[PDB]
Amino acid sequence: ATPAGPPPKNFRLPPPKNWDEESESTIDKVGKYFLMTEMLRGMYVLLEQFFRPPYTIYYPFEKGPISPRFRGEH
Amino acid sequence: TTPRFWSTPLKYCRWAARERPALFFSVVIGALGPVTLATVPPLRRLIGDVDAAPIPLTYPIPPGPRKQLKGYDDDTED
Repeated sequence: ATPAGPPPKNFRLPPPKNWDEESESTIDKVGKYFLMTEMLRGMYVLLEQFFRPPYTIYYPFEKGPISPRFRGEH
Repeated sequence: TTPRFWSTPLKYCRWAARERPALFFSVVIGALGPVTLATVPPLRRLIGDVDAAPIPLTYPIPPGPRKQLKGYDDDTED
């Protein structure tokens, strides 16, 4: 696996943290669990996409961009 | 790792809240009912909050003998 020679400095992971070592408050951890917090953020991000200009062009009235080097029919 | 309740109840209640919240908080919410039944009624009557009288669901038949009423007899019909 790892490169030959001295092993990478701090390649060994720190020892695992216990349940009572995680430094998150119970009110925050339980709040995030029950309030579905991270997924409300994702819902919101879709909302601001909803109020952004669309990317769509109206083919064939509008055409996408092609270069001089474009290769079409002979 | 996981604490045992009977060895350390408080460390277990912290672990149960963080690691198994839906189960642990079911027991809190459910237990909160019998706590409500034992504390709210005494304090409500303490502060003069009076339980209302039951609403009538059958004709309330008066007790005692009939009142020996005179008036509205057959002669009064015409």
